[PDB]
Amino acid sequence: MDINELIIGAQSADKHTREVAETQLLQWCDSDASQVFKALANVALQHEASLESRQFALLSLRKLITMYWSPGFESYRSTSNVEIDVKDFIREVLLKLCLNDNENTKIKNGASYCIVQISAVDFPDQWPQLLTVIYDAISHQHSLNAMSLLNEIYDDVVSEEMFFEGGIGLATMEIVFKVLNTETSTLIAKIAALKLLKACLLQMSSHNEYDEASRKSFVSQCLATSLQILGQLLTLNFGNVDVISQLKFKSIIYENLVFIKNDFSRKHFSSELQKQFKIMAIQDLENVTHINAPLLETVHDCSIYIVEFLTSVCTLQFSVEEMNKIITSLTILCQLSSETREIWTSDFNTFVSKETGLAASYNVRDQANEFFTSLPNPQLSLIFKVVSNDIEHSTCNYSTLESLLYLLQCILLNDDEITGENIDQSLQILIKTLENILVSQEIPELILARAILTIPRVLDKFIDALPDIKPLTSAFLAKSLNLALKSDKELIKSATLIAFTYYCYFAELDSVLGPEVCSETQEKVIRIINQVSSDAEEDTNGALMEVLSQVISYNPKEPHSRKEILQAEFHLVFTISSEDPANVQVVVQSQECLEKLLDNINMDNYKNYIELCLPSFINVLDSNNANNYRYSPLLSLVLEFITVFLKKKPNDGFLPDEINQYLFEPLAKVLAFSTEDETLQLATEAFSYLIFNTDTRAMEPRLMDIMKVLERLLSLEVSDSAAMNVGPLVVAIFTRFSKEIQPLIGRILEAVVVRLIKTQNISTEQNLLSVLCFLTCNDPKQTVDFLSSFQIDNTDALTLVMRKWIEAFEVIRGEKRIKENIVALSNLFFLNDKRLQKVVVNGNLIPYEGDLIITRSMAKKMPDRYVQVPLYTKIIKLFVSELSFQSESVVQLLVRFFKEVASKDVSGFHCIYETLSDSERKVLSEAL
Amino acid sequence: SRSAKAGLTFPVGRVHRLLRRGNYAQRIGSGAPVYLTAVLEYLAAEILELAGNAARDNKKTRIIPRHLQLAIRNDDELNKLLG
Amino acid sequence: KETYSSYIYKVLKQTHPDTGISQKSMSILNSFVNDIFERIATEASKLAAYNKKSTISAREIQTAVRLILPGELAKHAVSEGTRAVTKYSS
Repeated sequence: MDINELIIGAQSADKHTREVAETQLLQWCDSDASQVFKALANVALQHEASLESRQFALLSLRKLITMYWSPGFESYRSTSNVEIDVKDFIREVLLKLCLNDNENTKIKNGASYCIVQISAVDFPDQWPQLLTVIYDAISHQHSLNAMSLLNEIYDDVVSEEMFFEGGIGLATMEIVFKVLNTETSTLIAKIAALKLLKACLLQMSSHNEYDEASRKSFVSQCLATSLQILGQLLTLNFGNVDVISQLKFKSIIYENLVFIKNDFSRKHFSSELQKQFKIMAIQDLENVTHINAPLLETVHDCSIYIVEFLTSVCTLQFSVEEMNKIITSLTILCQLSSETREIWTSDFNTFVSKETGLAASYNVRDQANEFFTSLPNPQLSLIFKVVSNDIEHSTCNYSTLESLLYLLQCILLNDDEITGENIDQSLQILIKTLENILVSQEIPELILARAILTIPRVLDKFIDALPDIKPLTSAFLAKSLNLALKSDKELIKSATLIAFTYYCYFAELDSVLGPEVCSETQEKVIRIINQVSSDAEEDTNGALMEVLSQVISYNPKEPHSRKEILQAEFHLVFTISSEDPANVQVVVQSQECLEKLLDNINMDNYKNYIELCLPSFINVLDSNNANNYRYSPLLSLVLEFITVFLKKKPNDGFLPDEINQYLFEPLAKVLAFSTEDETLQLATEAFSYLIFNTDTRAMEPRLMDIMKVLERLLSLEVSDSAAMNVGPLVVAIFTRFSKEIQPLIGRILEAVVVRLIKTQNISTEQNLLSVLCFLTCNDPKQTVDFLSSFQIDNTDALTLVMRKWIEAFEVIRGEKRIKENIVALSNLFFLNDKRLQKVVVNGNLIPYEGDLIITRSMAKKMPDRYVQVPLYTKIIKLFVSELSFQSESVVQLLVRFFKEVASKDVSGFHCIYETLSDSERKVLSEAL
Repeated sequence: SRSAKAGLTFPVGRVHRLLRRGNYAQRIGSGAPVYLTAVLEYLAAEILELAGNAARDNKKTRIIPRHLQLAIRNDDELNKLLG
Repeated sequence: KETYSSYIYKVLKQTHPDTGISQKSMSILNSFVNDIFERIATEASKLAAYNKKSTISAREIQTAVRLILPGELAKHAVSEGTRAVTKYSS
């Protein structure tokens, strides 16, 4: 017999035999899958075989099932399908292995996974007896692994009809309540039942019809009995027999009590029960922390749910004695483990990611934030007094001081305002304590980082009812920045930069610190960003841009601005962004920082910045030439910076000629040769601005080079996405070269019209309409003649283009483009061309009979239909709808259009007014 | 609720409140929550239809997660939208 | 109050009267609905901050639905929305 050789060959370490056995095995399956499946199932059932072979047999069946069992698995190879006779065999073998507690855990877990796969396909059509066998094992054989298996396949197999009406729901709760009421049941047996209780509660939480009287009542007795039982379980004590098991037991009880409290009506979990379990939860916090003499992880995993319950019943009044127990217990659960202290100290980028709120980990430190952030004001005020009091007494205990400062940070993050007369006394002592921490020379690293981060919260929360707040803000901000500078810890440097962001949230440092100190803090923050930007990584570079944005926002606009700082801000925008161009958050913020560095710029100042920056840009554009301008994340970045530099033009006329001399050729080469979609989109955007904003006299010799670029973009393998910005480029060329372009307008416009008709891309048609609306404003008559004479698919372009224009009007973006198109359509309306009267465009959408949702599968027999209306009629309705949504300027424009037209009834406006809807006339009456 | 008036089975009122308390804009137009609700309802109808079709392909009368993730992957348009 | 679980059942029964949906699958679906809502909502907010306007209306949402939803979803997701805003306000 062969399967033993394959099992040994496949299980062996050497790859050569592993593939031979696997390829031989798969080849055998492709011919007699039934025989291979039968063999693997006889190798897993045989106890005489070694555990390694038995485990591997179930390990192989795990994968072979997905490939040879049913088409329901995407991995089905369709070579052969195990005969139904063989299926009934292994499906029997798997249940025997899984439901037998005497089997090894690997065999029980190995077979359990196979049943999970099979049951999701074979139940109930091909495996009717699955649940009958599982419930037989639990009820009669008292199998523990049967409850573990039943939990895994519960949601997949038991439907609402099976659960409520089918008796599976009541059958399970009887099993659950029998186990929990049996005081002699082992913890592993009670834990299994409580996990299975969570499966039932999930079924009862939501179901297809709440109003069913039989379902509504059945839920009531189940929840009422659950809370009765869960109360009994929390009263039990097992000593130190097994703390890891007891902690899991408490975890599942509180997971169930946080579900019953949150995913059910207030009726089912009353306040008197909330008070009863609130007292138990606080006492479990004391018990859980005292048990902490993988124990710690289970202590922290259990504490997440105990605190998650307290967050739910946080509205209940906490006694002063109970607040002490919560703070004392959280001070021990919210302190950083030695493992996390090492992680943060060794790599400060992990500290910044967690502090910035971007780390994926969620632990007790985050559930304590959710608890303190949820408290109401009557309790939040009293908690602060407890936390503040503990700090002034724990100031000399560095073991707990960091934890307490975090609880204080969570309290001060609450949206409610802390009030009460005594808080004035506690606050002043708290402020002095924080100052001592900063001044302390021997303070540990992470306590100092937390004190730096908590101080902004204290000032923000008590911005009012705090004398001399401004001196404190200057005193604290200066002290925290100094600590960052004279320290070799990058964690403290990044802690101060994050703290600086919090300072700017509540305080206008320009008005608080003053013109001189504000510039000094800008210098200090810029120095700190340089120090940490050297080793910044991952989410740190995103944070540094956010901080740098704040620094840039405070640079003076008044004369005698610090030119040294501005050159340092420019250097940081490129340096931080150049480090990780692919980072999206840095890319967007880098442009924002660059834009606000150029919002108001003089000629002399602008020339200096382009002189410093442009030479780097030229090299990046030229460097990518050898790569055929493929999608380099750095190449995109500079093309986005060039656009910002070119878009934010200085006052006093056009851009300096140097830009035309140096950027024109690199950009032209990018557009001529590059094939990437993103590169062409950005390059065309930058090139369009270059032509638009540069002096015509200095660009005329380059007019020929533009056309080779333009003609290469109009029609080629260049997709519609790649030629997204060709609309503005054609507008820019037409605007600055209108006299020289007169011969070439016809062939340029013809290509644009064809592109507009074919493209379904919202952004491409919006841009390509920028050419038409520009031409219509320039000469509405001429545009129609070009469209009337030109034909696509043997029909006039006018009907096709105008219909595209009308549909595109509904999704145009930007006030500039909405004003432009409103003017363009208005010019067509005033023209009253006879050819424009024969075009018919889609009006209101005719709904089909009934209320059926028309999914795309129904498009064949329920296509969208529109009432055909004359174009001029749809133009007026479109403008009316624009005024309605809005409910010199867009509204101003549409209103003057309605006034001028009404004063003369041009183009039959009187007739259109008569056929408009009554609601439209009411809106139109705002102008009339 | 306003869902019946617009012909929807999703909460028009609660989507409006979600838009307001979300601090997305200073004001929300009356036609915004009705429009966004119909879009959410349509997508839930698309996913349920394709997921349901997968269930019936296996003669199942229940949309378990396997069917749900199998439908989105096979439908490219949903695959791009929802991965 | 809202999770969309109650309404996803209602939509399912119109599309498929005899088909049920599992709790873990409905939790997955609510992730989809909520995600696409917060992706259309933020895009509509950006277009509202853009367009130099302070209001989010049908125009902003339709532009948002067309930028986000790929292909036929955008063309159909818009038909539903428009026929609803048309049945509404009438």
